[PDB]
Amino acid sequence: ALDRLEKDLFTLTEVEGIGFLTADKLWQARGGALDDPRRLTAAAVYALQLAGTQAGHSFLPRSRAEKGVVHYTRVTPGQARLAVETAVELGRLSEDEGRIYLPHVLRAEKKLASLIRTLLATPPADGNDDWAVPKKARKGLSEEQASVLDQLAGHRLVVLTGGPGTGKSTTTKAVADLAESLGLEVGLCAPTGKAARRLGEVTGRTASTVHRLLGYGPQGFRHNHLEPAPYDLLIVDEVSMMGDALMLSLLAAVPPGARVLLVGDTDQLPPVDAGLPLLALAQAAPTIKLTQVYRQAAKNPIIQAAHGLLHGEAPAWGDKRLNLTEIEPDGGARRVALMVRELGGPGAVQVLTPMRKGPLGMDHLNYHLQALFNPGEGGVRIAEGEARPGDTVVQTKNDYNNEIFNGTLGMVLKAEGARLTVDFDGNVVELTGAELFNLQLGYALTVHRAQGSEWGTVLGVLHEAHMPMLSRNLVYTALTRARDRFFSAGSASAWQIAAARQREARNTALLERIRA
DNA sequence: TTTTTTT
Ligand SMILES: Nc1ncnc2c1ncn2[C@@H]1O[C@H](COP(=O)(O)OP(=O)(O)NP(=O)(O)O)[C@@H](O)[C@H]1O
Ligand SMILES: [Mg+2]
Repeated sequence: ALDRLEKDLFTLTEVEGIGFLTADKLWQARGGALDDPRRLTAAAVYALQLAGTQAGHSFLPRSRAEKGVVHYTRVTPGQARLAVETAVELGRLSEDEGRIYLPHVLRAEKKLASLIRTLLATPPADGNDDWAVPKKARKGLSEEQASVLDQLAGHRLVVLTGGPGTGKSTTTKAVADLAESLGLEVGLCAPTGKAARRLGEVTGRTASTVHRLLGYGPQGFRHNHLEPAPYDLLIVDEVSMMGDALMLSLLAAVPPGARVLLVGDTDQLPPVDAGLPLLALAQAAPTIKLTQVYRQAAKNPIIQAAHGLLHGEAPAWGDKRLNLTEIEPDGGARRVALMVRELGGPGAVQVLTPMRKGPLGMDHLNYHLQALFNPGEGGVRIAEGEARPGDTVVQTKNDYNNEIFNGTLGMVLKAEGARLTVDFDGNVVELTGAELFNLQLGYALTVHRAQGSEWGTVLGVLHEAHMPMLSRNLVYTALTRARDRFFSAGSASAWQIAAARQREARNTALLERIRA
């Protein structure tokens, strides 16, 4: 092994665990020439990895890559070309101002388009297909919503989009009911734990994260082409939070002839990983677009403000249903908590924040919310802070023993010593030790895990202290979680900033590959 | 600099 490492130390730049950054300091602290070609070629790989990590790009034009090397390194804009070029021919980077990718990402994008291709050209079957829509099946649905039921007939891949609150996820209960009546096995999942949880609620069925559906293991996902996921119909919600990699993994596990229904809105939150497949799919596959808003009552300021965010314009606060109260990070959380009390308490208003840490982060908001509505008796320590009877808790990690999965809300029944017994939707259970780090207080929530949920009145904390997270989709997503009233706490300028900042488009050739 | 998933 280290024969490889003595020849080139920057062999870890793309190795498990450690990355370029670490191997770089371990290279400078032990001699190492910042201009050394072995460091440059590695620096180029790091540039692309970072391109996907920070901006979600699947590739970078040769130029932007050389430029990215200069910013994440520091050599001469001429040496960079040699860095990229060396990495290219060394096979550390692939090309196709060619488009350069991390080798596996090009393969990934090519196999993904391929999978989508066959999904779009093959008929659903087991040549076995009795999909038929009984009238009772479109009961309660709108014309547009019902059309999805018809579309799944004769098509293996169907996309269901529409802005927030148009009843996409709701349409899903009907689709699943139909499927079951036809004797088909239905699998339900979403990218985040809480979203999967809500998909389950509105569907009346068991749903999980895309990771648990595929059976995540040490060797990777259990389900794939050799052992497809056991479902005839696959329903995936909140698909805009799915990156290329996960999408590839899910599609590759779809039983041949089986159906896949993707539902989501690209105007909401983009994936944390690279890519944004839903954008391509919503244009290549048969899609039905819902347009009637049901979440908020017709002509509620919220709806108009949401339309404003899509055009870089902040909300016109003032209304009893759309207001903002200025606050600073200093003594901010305390204020937010008092605003909550003034609104009926934690149970009458959901608090949302863009980040977990910081004076206005989820962790500190929780503390003040806990201190204000459930003051007292030093209970059992958990993820952050402690839990005391009466506290609302959120499962954040999967617990197979008791079968409490990421995204489940619970109520602390009692905290005795180091034994925290909680009630997770009827499933009363006792937690001790390690399993205590599987949950956090649930008074405050991040916007990312809020996607897919709705509440009557929402209180979103948005302020300059959230700078890195001030994007248009983020606030559009936060604002639209509200059914009746949306109050904001922070600064009006934060919203102006957020509305004007649309994260840059993600370099992707998925659509091109599907069509070409 | 930050968001998620993870037997
Ligand atoms: N056809 C309908 N008629 C009346 N109410 C409906 C209808 N469809 C959905 N709703 C209600 O609208 C709200 C649900 O919207 P939902 O199905 O979550 O839309 P969505 O597009 O999934 N929103 P989102 O996930 O944020 O993009 C609930 O009050 C549903 O009961
Ligand atoms: Mg939904």
